[PDB]
Amino acid sequence: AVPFRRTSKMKKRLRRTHFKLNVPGMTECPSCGEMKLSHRVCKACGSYNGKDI
Amino acid sequence: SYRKLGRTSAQRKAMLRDLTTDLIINERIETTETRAKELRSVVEKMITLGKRGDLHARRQAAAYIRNEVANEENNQDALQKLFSDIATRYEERQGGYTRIMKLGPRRGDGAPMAIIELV
Amino acid sequence: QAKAVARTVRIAPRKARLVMDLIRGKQVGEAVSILNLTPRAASPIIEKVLKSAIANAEHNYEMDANNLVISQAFVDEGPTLKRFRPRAMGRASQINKRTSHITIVVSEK
Amino acid sequence: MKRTFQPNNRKRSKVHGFRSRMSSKNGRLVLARRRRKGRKVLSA
RNA sequence: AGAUGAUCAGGUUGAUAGGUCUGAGGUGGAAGUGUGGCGACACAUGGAGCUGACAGAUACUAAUCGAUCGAGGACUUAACC
RNA sequence: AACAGUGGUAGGAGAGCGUUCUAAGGGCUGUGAAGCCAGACCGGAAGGACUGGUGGAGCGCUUAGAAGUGAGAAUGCCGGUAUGAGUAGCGAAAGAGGGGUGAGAAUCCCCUCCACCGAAUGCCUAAGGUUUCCUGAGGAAGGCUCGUCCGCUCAGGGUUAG
RNA sequence: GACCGAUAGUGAACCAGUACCGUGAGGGAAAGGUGAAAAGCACCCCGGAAGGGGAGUGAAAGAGAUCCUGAAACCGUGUGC
RNA sequence: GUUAAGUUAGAAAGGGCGCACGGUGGAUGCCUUGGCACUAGGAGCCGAUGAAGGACGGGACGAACACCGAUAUGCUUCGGG
Repeated sequence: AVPFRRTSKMKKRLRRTHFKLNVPGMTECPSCGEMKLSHRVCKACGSYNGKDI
Repeated sequence: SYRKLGRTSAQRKAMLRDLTTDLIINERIETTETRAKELRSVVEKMITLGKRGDLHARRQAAAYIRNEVANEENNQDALQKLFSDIATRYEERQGGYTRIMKLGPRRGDGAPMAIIELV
Repeated sequence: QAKAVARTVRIAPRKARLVMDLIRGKQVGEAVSILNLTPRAASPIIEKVLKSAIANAEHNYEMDANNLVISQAFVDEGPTLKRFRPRAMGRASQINKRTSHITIVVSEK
Repeated sequence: MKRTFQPNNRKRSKVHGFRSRMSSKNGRLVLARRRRKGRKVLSA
């Protein structure tokens, strides 16, 4: 229940390949321009689907 | 199916019940999205009861909702508000009494919050 | 070109590494959008230092903020802080409150 | 659980205390040892 | 369908999910009213009322607007040409 | 020159390399010492130079001498940093919403509901602790996260007996 | 002084028999270096701050408060094969 | 051109070797404010006229050090400067 050997740098990195972050699904705010998540609200425009809250 | 929300039956009922009352009062609230998804059904359901307006429905909805104020200067409660105001609002609509606009996540949870409305 | 540094900030470096491995080699505006929209602890720090970098460029070099690119961006493990968690049976476990030096370099096209 | 050290300043000062150490020869020798080392707190 | 990825059905000329209305099935005869009874209670209103996931409709709500990736197709020889 | 020989543990013998210091003599060094990093140089070995870079003041060479004189291993000592691995864990117990503050809020304050204790998780009070109390500022550390918050940090104040 | 030169040398070159441990006797550490001189960074920007980039001082700021040099382990960035 | 058959490049999610640049870390070199062992000389006891050792207090200014003792961060009175 313990490592029989110490893990090398190479395998450490090979494991940490997939350990990463994809970017968001991004879109502009057509109202005031800046970027935004898809299907979500522009925090700065305060707008969504051509409608302000 | 239906969700559990990391709670027991009793305390999720209490959650949803409080939230229904809070939404009836404020006509808009910010929560998590999943909680909103689970509200949407029961909330439109109580609105059906309001559209009925019968006393049987009054007593059902009273069994569900909580005894809070919804409008000072009127001594009004959530239940009276529900039936009178909201049924007078939605005589004509057949379901879909809500909107769920997704917001981004939260700082502490990373939890996707979202607002919910009465449309 | 231009530079900005955040030296000795209490955060683990690997996490910062992730967040800037996202944006290494991108336009500044979209990078700021990334950091604003991604839900991680390090994005505010990184957009802060980046914003400082572009400010340094515009103020001390006048390099047309919109026309900028992250030339390079990296993290360096800084001085840790040592702590101890009292685990069971009178034994303690060493805890490494890490620290990072964030560095960003900005140039033109 | 109950543990060994149950503090009572009276018991501490009446056992490990200055009057007590000065009462006995061997307690004086402590103070001698406990000075030429240089301990600030030479007794309770 | 599924630990997550994935897979599948759908993404506004659309029924993907919710809701609404019909139903199925389940529970068992609601609340209120009236009658009888001192009363507990019973009878009628009335196979009632209620109902989570079930299936059939329904464009009411949400699947928006976007964005990204993705080919230009090596050489030699043999046959047709 | 010729001839012959030159595997080697324990172990014996002999040749040397290198480090610190000292004596003497001869030197280098702000026009850049030692030390450190590179380099495709030299020597049979230990090893030794040269060039460049860093550094910014002490150091080699020769002959001798004297030694705390050479480290790869002691479940060695000390320190530092890794692996495991962004894994386990985040320490019993109902919270939700609206307002507010603030650079910044699941986590701080207020309100409303809901929920738990109730021979106890409530009131008094010992021993013990020794300023933790109150107020106002702060959020580097500690808080198993955050933090605008405190039993944390600063200031101040506060404990009245026939 | 053919004695040590900060893991050495007193345990202790620094507020040490301190902190800390222990009921107690008793045990018992770690931790030196800005610069010749504070001349210790006016002022401008980023930022809530911290921390940076400029400017300036200085022979030197890659000297900036763990402040001479600053190796290795370890951590990363880029790239020739 | 097509068809058939056969050859061979190139790839990089990421990784290895080398190189360059940095970080962390505190070795190494230089230095000494401290210590180690000795030599020569001196002196080898202090206390009820209250010891050694401490506690508590004293500064215009907080704590600590050091100094001092309600005459408290010095007071006479002889000298030096």
